[PDB]
Amino acid sequence: PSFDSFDFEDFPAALW
Amino acid sequence: GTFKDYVRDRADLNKDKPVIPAAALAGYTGSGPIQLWQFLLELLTDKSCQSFISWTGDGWEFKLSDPDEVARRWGKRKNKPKMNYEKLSRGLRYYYDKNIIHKTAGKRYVYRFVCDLQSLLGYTPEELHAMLDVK
Amino acid sequence: GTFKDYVRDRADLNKDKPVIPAAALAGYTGSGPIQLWQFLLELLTDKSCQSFISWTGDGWEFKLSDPDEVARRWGKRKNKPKMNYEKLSRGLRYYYDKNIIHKTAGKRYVYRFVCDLQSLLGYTPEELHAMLDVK
Repeated sequence: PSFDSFDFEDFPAALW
Repeated sequence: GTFKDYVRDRADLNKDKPVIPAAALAGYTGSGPIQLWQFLLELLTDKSCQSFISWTGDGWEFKLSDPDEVARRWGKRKNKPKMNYEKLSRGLRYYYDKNIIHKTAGKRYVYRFVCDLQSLLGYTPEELHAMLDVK
Repeated sequence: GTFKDYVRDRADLNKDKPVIPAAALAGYTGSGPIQLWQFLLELLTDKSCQSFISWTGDGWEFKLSDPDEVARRWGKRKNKPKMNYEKLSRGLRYYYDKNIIHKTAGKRYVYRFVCDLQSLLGYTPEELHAMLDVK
């Protein structure tokens, strides 16, 4: 199965 | 104290020895930063975390005995000091829509991985259960 | 074509004239990037969007005639080409949790701002409706 990004206004993904 | 001690002190407490490290799994899947579902698998396979999160014994099903502590560690790991269980739950809702994790209706704080983690991880749930001494 | 054409063509279609541009509203509230609730107030006050989203006539209540188109533009505005109504619907749930937008009972794709938009915007619902020729 695939795992697309989980990034949203009400749940923002972190990066740095 | 120093980082050398931080590692040594935590190694004495049997920390930092999960079967499925979130960072390693991210390199396997190529996601770069670790994602929430990988973070959960790390705790679920880290004996030093069985007090607040653990497998139930039924396949890929698990429960958050201390939901706040899981949100606290997730915040520590992603540099989100304002992380709480409300926001973490909000995120799990997106995992529902994607059929990655499902809520076990009838229990509180109990979920299940419904994606084919066996074909992905190469482990069966029972295998990890024995490695972790699940009751 | 060029940018001067892209702006002229859209002008001939009576686009780019929303009473409440999300960007202007964001600067007014100091939120930086536009938020979903601001993006919706832009479509709801843009006559060129009344085909897929519009007011119903009962205060701050509105309906999404084409829920897919609304999720498509929100995708283009945040560079999320995989945006769909299911993800957008979770977004609106956040505003429900925060008592900013509620769902109309027994009706699909019908919501209402339950915050005090009149004190924030300086507009009444009826005032906007008249400006937008709402039926």
